[PDB]
Parts: sequence; C-alpha cells; structure tokens
Amino acid sequence: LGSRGRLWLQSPTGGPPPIFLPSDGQALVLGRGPLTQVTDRKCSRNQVELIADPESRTVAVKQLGVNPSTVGVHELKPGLSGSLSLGDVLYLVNGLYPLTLRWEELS
Amino acid sequence: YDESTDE
Repeated sequence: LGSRGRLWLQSPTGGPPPIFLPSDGQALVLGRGPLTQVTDRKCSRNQVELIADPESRTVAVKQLGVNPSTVGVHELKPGLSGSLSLGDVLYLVNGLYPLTLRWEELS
Repeated sequence: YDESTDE
C-alpha cells in the first residue's frame, strides 16, 4: 500500500511533533532532548539509534542507553537491536514514553 | 535535557 513514502514516529496525544526518519539510510539517535521532549533522567540523551528502511517499511533500533528500551515485545540491552514494523511501539525507557511507527505517502 | 543519566 504505497511504494514511495517516509517513515515517522508518532508521539502520544499532546506530545512532541512527528519525528520523521532519514530515508537515505542515515542514522538518527533519539533520547532525552527537545525532539522527544522526555526529561526523565533514567532515559539516556543517547538512548537508541534508528536506521530506517522505507522499502520494507521497517526500522532497526539499537539500544545505546544504560536503561532498557522496548521495541515491540522485545526488551533490549546496550549493544542489542530489535526491529519495528508499522504500528509497533518503541518504549524509550522502562516501559515509558511510547513512539509508534507510521508511514506517510508522497502522493 | 543536559543532566547525567541515572544508573
């Protein structure tokens, strides 16, 4: 359903604006900062690194932070990675601060 | 945003 488009992360209602991911393969680090608006000290400023794949509509997520991120139903550890498909949630830290993967068409 | 991370 739609060959060309951009992948982005949706925050809870009344949260930060859409976080669109580089469609060229470049990495995007997320964590405590103005992009996610998370101020929780348990969340790292470099919590996860994301690499988007628009063709498969998936996102690879590597944990860099000390405290556990959760990608779907898989809780990560530092150095480990999980995968997000459309509709899957990324919990930035300790089962909190969910970000849902969505797809915006160009047409 | 600029604090050290907890544990």
